[PDB]
Amino acid sequence: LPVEYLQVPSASMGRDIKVQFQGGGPHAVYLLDGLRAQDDYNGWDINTPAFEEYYQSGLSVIMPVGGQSSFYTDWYQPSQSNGQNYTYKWETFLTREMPAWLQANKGVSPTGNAAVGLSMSGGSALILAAYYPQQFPYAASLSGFLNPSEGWWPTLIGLAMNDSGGYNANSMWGPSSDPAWKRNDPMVQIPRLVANNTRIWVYCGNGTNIPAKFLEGLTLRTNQTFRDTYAADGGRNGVFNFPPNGTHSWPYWNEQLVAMKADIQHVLNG
Repeated sequence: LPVEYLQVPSASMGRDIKVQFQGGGPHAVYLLDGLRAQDDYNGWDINTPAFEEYYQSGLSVIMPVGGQSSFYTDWYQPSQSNGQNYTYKWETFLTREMPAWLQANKGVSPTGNAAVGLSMSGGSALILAAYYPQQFPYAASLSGFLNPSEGWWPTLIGLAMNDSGGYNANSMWGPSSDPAWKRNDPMVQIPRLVANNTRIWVYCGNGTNIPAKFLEGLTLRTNQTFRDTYAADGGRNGVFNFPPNGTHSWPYWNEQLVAMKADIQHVLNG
């Protein structure tokens, strides 16, 4: 399997970002990592046969490495508490720096790709497509935070980020009253997804500091109001997968990635 590991400089973050890569076509599936993203390998490669599954799919596969608790967004400032000595700029990296590098050196097109995220990055994928539709006519969110700015979600996200390497949500998007929370809220940005005619794939499995069943109910509720709002707002290009058997884990996230392969091939290469 022709898998490569790349070192892609990021001017905005002042360091090189490692990227796992598999070629196979000009358009690419960007596979974004979960909350506890490591600096050696992307979770998709640690936990799943993703590369092998998309081998000879006509699609390249990109797996950026690093960015624990980053939400693949551009932060306001370095995380204040855990000694981060630079500012996260992952939206800048994914939409400008990395595509530029991959085009010049490998001929991967900066346009007409898929963004696929899970847990932390599920919402990120949708937000990337909302604001960069030419880069991402396709986005998948597998167990993502679909309404990060509302209700319990700013508190829970902040707690999760602290539990994942001590990162501070306030350094990311500000107090929950800051415009940045709504800017990066996929439900709030549904009208953009509808206007861009983004092909979206949303998965919400069963299963899983607060009782499991309270969390489930918040999650179910949020995922249904996203779904309802998408349809109400004129959305006609979504797939919504809520299987009872489905779980919030790599084996079912891989199940969804394999399930969506034909969908992506047809939208990107059809």
